[PDB]
Amino acid sequence: REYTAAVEAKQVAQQEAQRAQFLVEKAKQEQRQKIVQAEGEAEAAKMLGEALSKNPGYIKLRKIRAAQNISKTIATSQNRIYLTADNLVLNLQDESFTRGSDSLIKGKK
Amino acid sequence: REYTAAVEAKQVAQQEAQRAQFLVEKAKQEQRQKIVQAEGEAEAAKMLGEALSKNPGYIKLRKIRAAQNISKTIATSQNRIYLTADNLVLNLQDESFTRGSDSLIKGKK
Amino acid sequence: REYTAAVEAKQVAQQEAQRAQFLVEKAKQEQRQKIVQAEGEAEAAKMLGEALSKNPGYIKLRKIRAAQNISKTIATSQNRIYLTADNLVLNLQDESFTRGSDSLIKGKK
Amino acid sequence: KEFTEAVEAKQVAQQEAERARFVVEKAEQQKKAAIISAEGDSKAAELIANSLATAGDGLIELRKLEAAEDIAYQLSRSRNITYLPAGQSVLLQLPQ
Amino acid sequence: KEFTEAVEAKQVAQQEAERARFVVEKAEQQKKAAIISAEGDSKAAELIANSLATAGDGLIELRKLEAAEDIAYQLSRSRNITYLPAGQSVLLQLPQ
Amino acid sequence: KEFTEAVEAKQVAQQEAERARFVVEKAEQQKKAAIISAEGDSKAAELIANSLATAGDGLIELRKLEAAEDIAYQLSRSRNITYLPAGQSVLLQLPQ
Amino acid sequence: KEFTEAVEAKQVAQQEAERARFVVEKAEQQKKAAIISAEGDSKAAELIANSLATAGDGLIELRKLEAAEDIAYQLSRSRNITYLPAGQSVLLQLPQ
Repeated sequence: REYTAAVEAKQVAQQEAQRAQFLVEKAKQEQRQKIVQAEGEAEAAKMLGEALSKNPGYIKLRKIRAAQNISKTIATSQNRIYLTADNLVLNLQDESFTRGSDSLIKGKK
Repeated sequence: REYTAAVEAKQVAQQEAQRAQFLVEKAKQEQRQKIVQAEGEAEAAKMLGEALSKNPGYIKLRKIRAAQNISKTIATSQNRIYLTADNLVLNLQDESFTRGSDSLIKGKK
Repeated sequence: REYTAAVEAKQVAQQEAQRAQFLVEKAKQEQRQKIVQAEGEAEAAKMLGEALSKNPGYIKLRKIRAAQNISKTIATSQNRIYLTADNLVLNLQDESFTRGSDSLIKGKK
Repeated sequence: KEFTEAVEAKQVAQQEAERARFVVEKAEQQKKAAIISAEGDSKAAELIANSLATAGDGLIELRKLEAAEDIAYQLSRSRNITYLPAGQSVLLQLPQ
Repeated sequence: KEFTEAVEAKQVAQQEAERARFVVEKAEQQKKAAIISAEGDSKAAELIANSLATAGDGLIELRKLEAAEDIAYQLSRSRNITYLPAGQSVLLQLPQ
Repeated sequence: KEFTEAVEAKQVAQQEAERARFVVEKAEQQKKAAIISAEGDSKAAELIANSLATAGDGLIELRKLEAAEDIAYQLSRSRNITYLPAGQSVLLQLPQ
Repeated sequence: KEFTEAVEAKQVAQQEAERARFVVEKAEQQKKAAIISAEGDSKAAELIANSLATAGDGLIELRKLEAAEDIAYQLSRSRNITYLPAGQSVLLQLPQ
């Protein structure tokens, strides 16, 4: 079973070493394609880095809008979870109520 | 199957690269459409900063009103979020009653 | 049972020990085969080490993007998990909010 | 079975390698498209960033408050969502 | 029975040994090709690493925010997953 | 048979392209009108923001009261109500 | 019963002594064979350590992470897996 199988495997492995350098080429083309897919991801990466790493203005607002896209997606989310209480600062009558978001005075944030 | 598919896909790929420049135009248009969704968001942003970076007043008041609205739709929310003891002070008799209600003092807010 | 079994074992073992030095050879070729499969892996590894060891830019973004890939997979996941909720940092009214994504300023990440 | 399959794979792979040179071209074009769409999103975002940086954190927090209504709106289409205060020593113990 | 089995194994070992020497050569070609698919991925990764090192952590955090939406999208196709604070004395429990 | 279906899908994509042309125009229009619908709701916000930056939270005190009556009737539906502490090292076990 | 069995064990144990002589002649060879298959694994590994030392933790990390796609592909056939943050007072519990 494995004797003729291995001999034919050696011959087809000559053929497939030729076709495996050919795979170098073809999967190189699919490599550029997948590079380019994850590099549209990466151009999102660049764009957002240059835009919002100097100072996260919309990365602040995207902590926000993407915690809310996460929690516009928490519908699927059976997930038990825990945010923090001083996050939603449901501390309405508190000293640290607007320690949470008088951090709007930049420096606390 | 993948041979005829590949060749037809190469010809369709030439015509679809032309249509892909057309797609670049169409996606600049979608660029504008989502630019503007979050730029109505951003009109809110630019003005809310100019009116609150002075001192977060509607942001104080909108932590309060977003806590109120968060409660308000916690009503329909099954969420086993909570609050806890002693800020909305319903230790209705307490110093903390004058440290959650007198927490409204500026400096403590 | 064990007498004839042992005698046939010894004879079959003479020819099988010839066959098993021959297995040193055979398993050596399988050795190099497994070597080169996990070397596709390994030189992907060398290349990624030049990609990332210099600076964990995509090590950071891939902690996170593998988070999201692992997550697209955690669809099937039952695995009961945690965050540190200051990881997405959904801290939707908080100072620690803009400590999570003022880590955008390189150095805290 | 691997001989004819290997020959057809080589032929299909040459067709796909030329088609994939043109698909790397298509990928540059489709990335113009995807960059510009994800940047519909993200250029809306950068103009929001400019608004919040020049004006301050106004709607940083106020879409952290308006969209914080989304928390109470949308947390418990499931049944186990909640939170836990910080600056403290919480004994976190997730529900069952 | 082990007699014929082991002799057949000897002949199979000869053919597999020569086979596998050339499988190692074909695997030099295929290691290049697999490095190349992993290059699709990993070279997207080189350009991402360069992009983020040059431009800070924008999408380090914004695939931690934008594609963190994936976390809510996916975490819960089962019913016992969660995400939960720290920076405290959190004394985690996990459920039945 | 499947060729007709594939051509139909291609035509559907082309019709989405036309719809996106008219989304171009709709995008011009809500440029104007979404910027300024913001302007409206948002200037309710401008002045409340200034009024309060000067003094502090005035209207959801009175409307903790008024919106208590009304939408905290819409909260007297909220089955589980508790009321948080803070300013101390608060530590918690919570509902399952 | 143990008289005939004892005599049989006597003779068969001497035969197994000689069979041991050549079973670990065979097992000089079989130690080598198993050594060498595990060496295929472990020399993929020697040069993997070489690749990730001459280059670094790139894919020491990313065949954690690209392979964490596999973490999630493989874990979930089970239904009680977890991963829970450090920097806390975790009293980690387990499900039922």
